Amino acid sequence: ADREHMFDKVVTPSDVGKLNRLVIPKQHAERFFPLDSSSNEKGLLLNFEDLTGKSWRFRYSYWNSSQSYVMTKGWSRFVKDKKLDAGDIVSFQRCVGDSGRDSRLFIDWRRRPKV
Repeated sequence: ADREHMFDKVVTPSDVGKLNRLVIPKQHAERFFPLDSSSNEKGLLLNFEDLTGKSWRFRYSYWNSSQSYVMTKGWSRFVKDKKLDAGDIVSFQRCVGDSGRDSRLFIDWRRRPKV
């Protein structure tokens, strides 16, 4: 594995519910991605590869409505496939040395508590 850990997050109840969106904490949104409240509202399309090699297509945007940076599109399908719940972890990595729009990005998760 040649990947740099970017950040993890404890999944909240709203991250797995019918709002079908993941909130990205501000300290990570405002480190690894280029958007802010002035950016075009469509945001950016990002691909995240999981450990099996499947690529998940997410949209990353800033929702002025809730003053939050969020992932949508494939996020809800990822929650449904992995059966995520509040208290689980979601984590993001990138190939070492990658940066910017073309970064090769990865997603992983942990269902908790550990058995």
